[PDB]
Amino acid sequence: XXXXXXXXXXXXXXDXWXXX
Amino acid sequence: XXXXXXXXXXXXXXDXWXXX
Amino acid sequence: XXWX
Amino acid sequence: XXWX
Amino acid sequence: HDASFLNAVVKVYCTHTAPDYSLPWQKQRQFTSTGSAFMIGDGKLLTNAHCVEHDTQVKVKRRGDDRKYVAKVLVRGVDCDIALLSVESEDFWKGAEPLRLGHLPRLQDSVTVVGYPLGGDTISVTKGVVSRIEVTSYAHGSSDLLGIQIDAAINPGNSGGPAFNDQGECIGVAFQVYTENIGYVIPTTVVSHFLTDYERNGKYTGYPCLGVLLQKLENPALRECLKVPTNEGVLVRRVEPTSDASKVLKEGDVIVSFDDLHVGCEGTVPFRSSERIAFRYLISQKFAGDIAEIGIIRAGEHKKVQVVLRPRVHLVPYHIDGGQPSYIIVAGLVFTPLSEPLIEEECEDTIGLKLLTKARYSVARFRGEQIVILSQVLANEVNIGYEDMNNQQVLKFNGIPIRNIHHLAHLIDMCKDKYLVFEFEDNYVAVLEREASNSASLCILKDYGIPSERSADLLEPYVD
Amino acid sequence: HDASFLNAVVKVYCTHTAPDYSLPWQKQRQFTSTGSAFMIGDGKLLTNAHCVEHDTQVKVKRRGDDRKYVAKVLVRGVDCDIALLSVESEDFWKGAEPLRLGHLPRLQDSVTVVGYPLGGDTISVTKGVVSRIEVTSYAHGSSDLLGIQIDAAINPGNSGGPAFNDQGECIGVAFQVYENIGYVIPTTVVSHFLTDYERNGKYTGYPCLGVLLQKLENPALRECLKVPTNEGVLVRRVEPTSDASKVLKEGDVIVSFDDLHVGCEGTVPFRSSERIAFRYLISQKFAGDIAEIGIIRAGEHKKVQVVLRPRVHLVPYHIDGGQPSYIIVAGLVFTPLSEPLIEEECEDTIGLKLLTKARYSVARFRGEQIVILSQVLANEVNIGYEDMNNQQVLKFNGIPIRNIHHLAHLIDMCKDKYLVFEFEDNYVAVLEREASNSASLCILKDYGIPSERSADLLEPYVD
Amino acid sequence: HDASFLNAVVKVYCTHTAPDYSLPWQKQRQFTSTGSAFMIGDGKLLTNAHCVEHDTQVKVKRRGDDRKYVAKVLVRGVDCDIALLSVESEDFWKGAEPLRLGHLPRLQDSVTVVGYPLGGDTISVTKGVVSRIEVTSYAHGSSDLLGIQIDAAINPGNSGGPAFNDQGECIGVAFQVYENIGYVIPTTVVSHFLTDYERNGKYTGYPCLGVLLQKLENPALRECLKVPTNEGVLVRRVEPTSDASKVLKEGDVIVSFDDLHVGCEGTVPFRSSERIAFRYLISQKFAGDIAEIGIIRAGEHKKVQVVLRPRVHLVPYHIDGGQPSYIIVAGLVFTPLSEPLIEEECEDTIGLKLLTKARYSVARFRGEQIVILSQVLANEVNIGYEDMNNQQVLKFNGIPIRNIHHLAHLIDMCKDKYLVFEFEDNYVAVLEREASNSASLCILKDYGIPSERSADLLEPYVD
Amino acid sequence: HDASFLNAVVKVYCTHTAPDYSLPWQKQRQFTSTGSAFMIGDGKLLTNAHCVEHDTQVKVKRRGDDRKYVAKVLVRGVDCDIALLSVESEDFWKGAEPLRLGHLPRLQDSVTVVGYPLGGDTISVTKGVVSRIEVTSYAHGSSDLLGIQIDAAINPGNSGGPAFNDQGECIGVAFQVYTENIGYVIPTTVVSHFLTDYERNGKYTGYPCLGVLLQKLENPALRECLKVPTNEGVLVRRVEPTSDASKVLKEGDVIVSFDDLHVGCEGTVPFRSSERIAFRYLISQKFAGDIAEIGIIRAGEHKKVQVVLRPRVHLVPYHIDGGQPSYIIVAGLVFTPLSEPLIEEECEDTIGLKLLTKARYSVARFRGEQIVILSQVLANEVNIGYEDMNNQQVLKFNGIPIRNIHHLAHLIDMCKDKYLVFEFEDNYVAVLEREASNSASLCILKDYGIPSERSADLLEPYVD
Repeated sequence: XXXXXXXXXXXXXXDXWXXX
Repeated sequence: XXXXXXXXXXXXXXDXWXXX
Repeated sequence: XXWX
Repeated sequence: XXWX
Repeated sequence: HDASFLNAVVKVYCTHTAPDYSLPWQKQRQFTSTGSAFMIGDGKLLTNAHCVEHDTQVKVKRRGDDRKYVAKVLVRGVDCDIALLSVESEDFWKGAEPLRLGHLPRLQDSVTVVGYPLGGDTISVTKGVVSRIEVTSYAHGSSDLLGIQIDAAINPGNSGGPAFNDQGECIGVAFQVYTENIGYVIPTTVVSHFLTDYERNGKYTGYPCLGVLLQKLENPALRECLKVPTNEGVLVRRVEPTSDASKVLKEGDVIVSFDDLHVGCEGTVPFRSSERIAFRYLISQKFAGDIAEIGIIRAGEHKKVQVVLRPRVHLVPYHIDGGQPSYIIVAGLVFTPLSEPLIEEECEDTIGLKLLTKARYSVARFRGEQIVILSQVLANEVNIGYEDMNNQQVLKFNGIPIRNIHHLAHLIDMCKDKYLVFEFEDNYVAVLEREASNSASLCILKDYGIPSERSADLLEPYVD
Repeated sequence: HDASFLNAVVKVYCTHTAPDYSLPWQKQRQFTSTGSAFMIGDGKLLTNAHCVEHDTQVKVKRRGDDRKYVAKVLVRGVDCDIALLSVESEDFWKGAEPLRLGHLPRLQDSVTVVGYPLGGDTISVTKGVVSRIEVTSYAHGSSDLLGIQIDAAINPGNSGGPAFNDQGECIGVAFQVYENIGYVIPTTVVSHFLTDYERNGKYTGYPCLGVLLQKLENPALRECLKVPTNEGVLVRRVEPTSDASKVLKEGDVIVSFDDLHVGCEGTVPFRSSERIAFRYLISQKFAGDIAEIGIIRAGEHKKVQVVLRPRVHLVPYHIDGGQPSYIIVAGLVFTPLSEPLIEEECEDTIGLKLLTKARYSVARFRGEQIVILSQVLANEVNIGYEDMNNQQVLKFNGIPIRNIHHLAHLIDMCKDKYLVFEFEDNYVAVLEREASNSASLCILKDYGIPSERSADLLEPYVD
Repeated sequence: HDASFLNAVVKVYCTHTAPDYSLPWQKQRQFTSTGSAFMIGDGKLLTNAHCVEHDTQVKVKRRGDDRKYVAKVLVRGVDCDIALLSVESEDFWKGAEPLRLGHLPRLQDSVTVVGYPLGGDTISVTKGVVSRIEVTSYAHGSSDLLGIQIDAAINPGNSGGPAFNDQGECIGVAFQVYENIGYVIPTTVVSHFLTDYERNGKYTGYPCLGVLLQKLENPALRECLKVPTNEGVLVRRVEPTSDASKVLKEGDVIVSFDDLHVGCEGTVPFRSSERIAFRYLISQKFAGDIAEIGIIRAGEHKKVQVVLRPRVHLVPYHIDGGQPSYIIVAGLVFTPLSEPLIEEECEDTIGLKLLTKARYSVARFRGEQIVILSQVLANEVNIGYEDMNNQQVLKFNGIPIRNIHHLAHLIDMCKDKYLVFEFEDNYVAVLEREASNSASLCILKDYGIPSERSADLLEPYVD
Repeated sequence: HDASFLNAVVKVYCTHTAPDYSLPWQKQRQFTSTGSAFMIGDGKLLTNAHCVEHDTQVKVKRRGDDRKYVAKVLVRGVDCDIALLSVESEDFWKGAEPLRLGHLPRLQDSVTVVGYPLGGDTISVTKGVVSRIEVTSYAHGSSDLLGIQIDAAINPGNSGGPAFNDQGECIGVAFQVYTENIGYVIPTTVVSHFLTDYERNGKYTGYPCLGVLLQKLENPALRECLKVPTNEGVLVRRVEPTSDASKVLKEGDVIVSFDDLHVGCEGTVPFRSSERIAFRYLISQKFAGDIAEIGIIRAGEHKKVQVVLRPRVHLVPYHIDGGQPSYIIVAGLVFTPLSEPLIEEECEDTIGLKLLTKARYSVARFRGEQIVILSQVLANEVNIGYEDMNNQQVLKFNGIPIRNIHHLAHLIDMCKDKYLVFEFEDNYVAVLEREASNSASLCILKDYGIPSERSADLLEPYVD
C-alpha cells in the first residue's frame, strides 16, 4: 500500500503500529 | 573618548572616519 | 527522462 | 571581584 | 562465594564475514570482534545475536582459563537480539556452576552488569539501579519489546553478559551496540519467551504483532464522535493486509479491551500492581500463531473478536534472513531485492526520494512480496543507453507485474519472446533483445567480473 | 565613447519583506540588498527579478551621481528571472543613452559584464569569453531556457547588469546569487519576455509541451517501436492539464516538431551546424501557440496539433507576490504547500511523503492544491491535536479537498455537528463545530492574529 | 510502601509561546515540551519555572493514569527557577500522598532523582550521592544560591521532579536543561520561595547587598587598609539603587554581617565546621530585611544598617511574562534591551558596545532602561535610515531618555517640527513630525501591525 | 623585446624574526618567505613592505642568474604596504633596464601582473582587465587609499612585483596577503606619494586623515533641518581630539566643499571626467602637515575654514612602530601597551569585552597616550592573591592617572613610598610593598625566567 509511514521509529506522537 | 567605533572597518553603512 |  |  | 557468579560469565570471540549488498556476489571484509556470554544451564550459553552475527567461527574463553574453546550457534532471535550457543566439550563444562533466571525487577532495584570490556584479559563490573521499565526497540525499526534501563553505562564488549540482582539471579542480558550513562538490558521475560519458543518449535518463531496502526484518543470530540465511553480505547487507522486483522478489524474500530484487560486513551494497560504498560507489551508476550480476544467498538456497538497474531511482515526487510541476498543479472542488468542493509550501504543519495519513501511508508500486500530494484547496469553493447541507471524499481516484465525476484527469475527463464521488456517506476522502459543478451552472458560477467549470473536460491523451482 | 556605455548601468538598492509561509499573517525579517540594472530604452530599466523580489521599496542610483531615486517594478517574469523597472524623475533619465540588444554570441566571443559589486558603490567590469551555450535551469522556478556561460566569475551585486559584445551591444543579463563560471541570460530570452509583456500588458510565461520523455539510444528499443531511423523520443507521461493529454498518448514516439526532426537523443538542429535540446524549440514559442507534432503511434506515422501553455504547477515556486492563503478553523492553520514554504523550515518536519509529492506529483486539474496543516495553535478545543505540524489534509467531512478555497467554502457551508479532517496518514482530527466557532476570537485575540482568513478566501468560490 | 512515594511525581506537558523580541507584536513559533512536577501538599504542584515558561497551556499526568489534566501556573520565581502549579479535578488529587520536604543533606548522602524522561511517558529513577554543596548560578537569571551536585546525570524531562533521601524525604528539585553531574535546587531555596509567596500572595525575590567586592589575600593590601586580622572584603563599587549607597562607601572593608565574620577570602561560617560563600548569608534573608554590617572605614571600626532588596537589573532576563514594550514612530521600532532579546539574534548585529553595556553598566535609578532601535520599517519618511538596526537611543529632541515609557511620553507631547533621535554613535536621525503622523496607518496597515504601541505605553507616565 | 620587461622583475628572499607580544622579552620563530620586487630606476627596488617586514636579512635574485644578492631596506610605508630596497652591487645592476611608472588606468584597460610564485625558480604572468578603481584599506584597520582591482587572481609570492599596461609601463604594485579571482594593485599615484614623501623628508611621513567621523545625508528632513541646499554635504558626527580639526570643526558641521571641490550627499566628489570618488581620496593625496581649505555649513551659514591634516593617531596601534614592544615588570607584575598584534596573538577570549571595546571604540585624547595593560602576573610571595590576573588595564598608580607606559615606568622609579598601589579598570586594586618587591626582582626573573625587568626604551629619561 502507501500513505502510512510503516516503521514506528520514523513515525511519532500518537501514531503507532501495535505489536512486538 | 568612547561611544565611537573608531575603525572604519568595524563600522559600516553611513558612518565613516574620513582620511587616508 | 526529461519533462518538455 | 564578586557582586553580592 | 561471590566470585562463583562471575565464573559463569564467558568471553566471546567471533569472526564476521558479512555479504556486500551493493555487490551481492561478494562478501564484506572479514574481521574479529569480542563480546560476552554466560552459562544459563544445561549445555547452553546465552549471548546477544549481534555478537555471533554472520559467524564464520565462534570461540569462547572461560574466566581464568588460558585456552579458547569453540562454540556453535544453536538458534538466534534477531529482533530480540539473543543467541544460544553450545560448547564442546567436557573440559570447558567441567565444574561449571551456571546462572539461574530471576523475575522482573522493580524500579530502583540494585543491578550489576558483568562482562568483558573491549581489550584486556580481565572481567569488569558496573553497578547502578533499574532506572526504567519501558517498551523499546531491540533492532533498528524491527520490533518493540519490554526492556530494562539501568543507571550505569555499559561497554560494548560487555553485552551479552548477565545483569544481576543483589541476590545473584540474572535479571536479563546486557545490550550495547558499538552521550548516555544509561545501559540497556533485555529482561528475563523476553528471554523466557525466546527459550520456550525454542523448546516448543526447535527454532525461532519470533514475537507477534497485532498488525494495526493506532491513533490515541485524547480529544473529547473524537471520543464523543466515535461513541467511546469514559476514557478508553485507541482508534484503528490502518491494518496490514498480510495480517489476520484486516479480515477482522476495520478503520474506525476502537480497540477497547485485549484479553479482557482494558485499554486507555493512550496505549496503556494494567501491568503490575501500581504500574501501567504500553498495549504493545501484551501483544509481544504471545507466540506466533496465537489468538487474542479483542474488545472493540464498531459503529457505536461493543463487539468481541478473535485475531491471529503473527510476526511483522517487512516488505523491505531489516534482517535478510541471514546468509546471502538474492541477485539475478540479465544483459548486464543487475537485480536485487531492496533491503535496509542495501540502503544503509549505498547511503542516502543514489537511493532517492521515490524509492526511500516506498521503503519507509509501504506495507506488504501479500506474503512473499518484494521490491525488486535494478542497482547497476554493467556496461555492454546490448544495454547501450541503459548504462547510468541506478536503484530503480522494476514493476513489469513483458507486461507482467513482478511479485518478487524469484518470480522475475522464473519469467526470464520461461521467456521465449523477441524482446526482454522491463518497465520501471518512472514509467521508464528498457527493451533488450533475448538472443543477443544470452550471447553476451559469459562475456559480461567475465569482464566485470562475476562468478555467476544468479545467486543459488534462484536456480530453485518457482511456485505460485 | 566607452564611458558612454557604462552610464546606462545603474545600481539597485532594494528592501525585501517576504511572507512568513508558516503563519502567513506575518512577514519575515526585512533585509536590504543591492544589485544591478541598465537602460533598455523607453523609460525602462532592465534587471533581475530576484533583485526586486517581494519589494517594499526599490532605489536606483546612476553612475557618478550621489542621489538615489525611486523605482517602481513594472513587470516581473519569474521563470526567466527578468524584471522591468521605471523611475519618475526627469532627473535620472536626463542625458541618458540606453543600450542596444545584440544577437546571440558564438563560443570564444569576447564578453564584458558591467555592474556594481556589493559595497563601495563604484561600478565594476570583468572580461572573458563565451565558454558555453546550453539549455540550463532558471532560479529553481524551473523552466529550462537557453543560457550563456562565461569564462569570468561575477559578483552577486553585478547581476542584473548587462553583458556586452566588443561592439558594445548587450548580449544578455548577468545572473548571480549568493567557480570562475559566469551565467548570462541571453537577449533572445529577454526578447521573448518583452514581446510577451508588450501584448497582454503583463507576463504570461514560457509554455511547455506537457510531456515526459525517454531518449531512444538503444537499437533494440527502436526496432520494438518500429522507428524508421534513429530519431524520436518516447512519451512516458502526459500532464493532464496540458492540451497534449487530448492528443498525445503514452507510448507515442515524437519525431518532428514544427517540421524539425527530434534526434534519438533529446536533440534538435540549432543554428547552422549546431545542435540544441528539444526544450529549446518549445521555449521559443508563446502561450497559445499551436505546434504541429510528428509521431509514430503503433507502427504508423501521424500528425497532431497541440496548443502550448505555461506549466501548471501543483506546488508553486512563485506564490504570486504578496500574501499567501490561509484558514485557521479552531487553531488549525491551513495553507497551500509551496516551494518557498518548503524552505523556511527547509527539509525536516515536512517528511518524506510530502517532500516527494512536491517533487513528483502533477496537477490533475487547474487550480488543484496540496493543502497542508502547517501548525495547530494550542487551545481547549484542539487539545490532543497540538504538535501535529505540516500534514497534507485530504477530506473534510467525507469530501475530497480540491484546494484551500474549496476548503474555505466547505467550512463556511458546514452547519454539521463535528468538523472532521482526514489527513495523509489516515490520521483523523475531529472538532466540535460550535466550540470552534465560539473559540475563534479567543484564539486569534490571543495568539494573536489580524483575522481568520487571508483576504482572498472571502471571495465566492467557483466550482 | 515505595510505590507510594513515586505516585506524587507527575509528568508535565507544556506549550510555550514566547514573544518575538525584535517586533514584539508577534510571537515566536510555539513548541511543546515535557518536564516533571510533584505534590508538596495543599493543592499544590512543585516544578521548574522553565518547564512552564511563557505557557499557553499546561497539562499534568499522574503515574499509572492515561488522562492528562489542566494545570494553571500559580506563581513563578524566576531567579530560583521554581514554580507552583494547581489543577482543578478532584480526579487527580483523589488518593494523593504528597511529599515531605527534608533537610539539607551532607556529602556522600544517598540520593534518588525521580521524573519522566523525554518520550515513552513512563517514570524513571537515578541514584547517586551528594557530591558537592556550593553556591552556584541560577538560569542565567543570575542570582547566586545554594545548590547541590549529584553523582548522577539527570534527563531533561526529569527536572523539575524531586530528589529524595533514603528516608523518603524530598531534599530538593531536579534542575536540567538541553557530565554525569546532577544539579538539584535544595529544600532551603524551595522553602524561601514558599514563605516569600505565603506573604504578599506573590513572588518578591531574593535580595542582594548591592555591593562589588574584592577579597584581600594579600598581606600588603591588608596592612595598607589597617585590617586587624585577615578577614574582611573590600568594597569596590556600590549599586546606586541599593540602600547600601546611602550607607556604604567605596573603600570600606566589610568584616561582619549580622555578626558573622567575613573571611579575607569571600567566605563565612556555614554550619558546624563548614565554610560557605558570603553570598549565602545575603540570600537567606528576605526583601526588606535589615542587616547589620561591621566595617573598617579609614582605619576605624564602624557599624551600619542596610535594607536589603532584590537586585534592580538594567537589562532584565525576566521580561515579566507576556508582551514586551514597543513604540514605532515612523517605522523606527523601539524596545527595551533585554537578555531574551540578546539571544534571538544572539551575538552579532548587536555589537561590542551594546553587548558590553549589557554585561557591565548598572541602573543609575529605578526604572531606567536601555532603549534601543531594533529595526526600521522602510518607508518614504524614513528613507536613509533603513538598515539601522539594534542601536541604543540616548536623546529625543535634546532630552535624555530614561526608559521607553518616558520616550512614549516625550513623543506624545512633542508638537515640534522635527523628531530628532540621537543614538549611541552620535549618529542622528531626523524625521518630519507631520509626515510621520501621516504615514502611521500606511506603515502598520502595510507591514503590517496590530497597533503603534504595546498596550502599557498608553497609561499615563510617572516622572 | 618583450622579455626585456620581465628582466626588471626580481625575486625576494627574506628571513623574518618577529617579536612575541604575549611575552615581549622574546621573539617569535624565525622563518623564510618569498615575494616579488622590481627595478624602478636609480639604484632602487620596489616591493611590498610585508615582504621585508621584520627583516633579519633580505636577498634578491635576478631572473636567469643563479647567484643571490643581498639587499637593504631603505624605507617602508606600513599602511600603503610599500618598501624600497637598495642593492650591492655593480654586478646585479649590470645591464639592468628598469621600469617606468605609467599613469592611472581606466576600467577595462588590459593589465598583466608579473612575479615569482611560491615554489619553483620560474617567473609567472597573469592577464585580465582593471575591473575596479575604488578606495580600500591596504593594512588591517589602518588607512584607506586608492586601489585598482583586477580581473585576475594573484599568487602570494607574486606581490610585490609590477602590474603592467599593454604599453609596458608599470601601473602599480601587486598586493596579496598569504574564494576570489580578484587581484589587488597599489596604484602608481599611491606609489608616487610614497616616493616624493621619501625624497622630500628622507623618511616615511604617511598619509594624512581629516580626523573626523561623517554621516551621509540622504534623508530629506535631515538636510532640511540642517539647512543644507540641494544635494550636498556630509554631517560631522565626531572629531579626533589629537587632530587640528576639533579646534576647527564641531559636531553638527556639514562639510560642503574641500579645496573647492563639492562634496555630495554620500561621500563622493569629482574625480576624472566621467567619474566620482570617495571624499577620502582627496584627503589621502595630501602630505603630513598640509593644509586643506574646507567649505562648511555651520548653523545655517556658509563658512570657510583651514585644517591641518596629519596621519591618524591610533590609541591601540596596528604597527608597533617596528622593533620590539615595551614592557616593564614590577613585583612579577608584567605590563605592556595594548596593541592589535597582542590582541591577535592572545586571540578572542582572555581579552574580554571591556578591553576589546576600548580597543575598537576609543580615540587618543592626547599624543602619546596608551592603554597600559597587566598581561600576566609571574607568581611569587609578594604578589599572592594577584596571580590569575590577566589583560587588565591599569588606570592609576599611587593616585596618579597613567598616561602611557614610559610614564608608569617613570613613576615606579621616582616612587619612595611604602606601597605600590595599582588601580585597575574594574576598580580592582593591587597593593604591593616597595622594599619586598625589589628584593624579589632578581629571584622572579631568574625563576621564570627573563633577561631584564624592562625593555631598553624605558631606561631612557621621561619628559612631560
